[PDB]
Amino acid sequence: YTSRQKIHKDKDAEPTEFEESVAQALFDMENTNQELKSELKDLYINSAVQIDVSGNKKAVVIHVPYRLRKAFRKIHVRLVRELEKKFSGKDVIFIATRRIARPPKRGSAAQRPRSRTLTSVHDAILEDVVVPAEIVGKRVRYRVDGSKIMKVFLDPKERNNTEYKLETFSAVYRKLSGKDVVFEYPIT
RNA sequence: GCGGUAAUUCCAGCUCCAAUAGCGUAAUUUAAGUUGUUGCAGUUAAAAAGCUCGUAGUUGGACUUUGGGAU
Ligand SMILES: [K+]
Ligand SMILES: [K+]
Ligand SMILES: [K+]
Ligand SMILES: [Mg+2]
Ligand SMILES: [Mg+2]
Ligand SMILES: [Mg+2]
Ligand SMILES: [Mg+2]
Ligand SMILES: [Mg+2]
Ligand SMILES: [Mg+2]
Ligand SMILES: [Mg+2]
Repeated sequence: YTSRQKIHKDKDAEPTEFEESVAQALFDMENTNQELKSELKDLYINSAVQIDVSGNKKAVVIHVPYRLRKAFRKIHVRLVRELEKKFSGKDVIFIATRRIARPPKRGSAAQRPRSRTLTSVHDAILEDVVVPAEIVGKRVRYRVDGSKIMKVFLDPKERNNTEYKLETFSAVYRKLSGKDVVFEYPIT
């Protein structure tokens, strides 16, 4: 089969050139690499986007089906390290696709699951962005000027894997939810 | 509170004071945060049932869409 099977855009939309490039990269990863050949046969991405994080640096965010989030997680590290070498120093982020439902209008009898609330989806996205790190604390500081800055504490165990991705995580989260977040490692 | 033999307080004279064609005397408001919703009290001044349960009544933790771009 072709690489088009690795990309499934919503409503069968036509992907851009970056989606095609990422799908091709995944296809060659499945084919050439034997260790990941078994895992990647039934894995496809919903969409792929590019976000700039700093001068002369950029990051690529890949959205994957919700039902395959566990499968992607169990192979996250190898896949990210293999894909990074192909984009010339661009970090790769996997975020499961989720739907946000607006609150029911006042007086309506419609009920919305709490998982579909904006806050729950934002928390899930924040949990997914720092993979493989695990969040161990959260602080929100309300500045005098009226701005909010959130501090997220990550487990030091994944320091070697996450330390260099902090700025990319901040930029990606800001783009995805418009929230200012900083990452720090507890001292101990 | 005055008056019991030196009475600014009674009975009078004089003088003086308040209001003034008005003034005195015999339900109700304010003052009253002395009925307190605003806004009172309950150790010793009046005051929390000997103790617990308990239906009416009153009261009841947190959580679900924020932000920027612009205009
Ligand atoms: K006498
Ligand atoms: K006398
Ligand atoms: K008198
Ligand atoms: Mg006399
Ligand atoms: Mg006289
Ligand atoms: Mg009293
Ligand atoms: Mg007594
Ligand atoms: Mg008493
Ligand atoms: Mg008693
Ligand atoms: Mg009784």
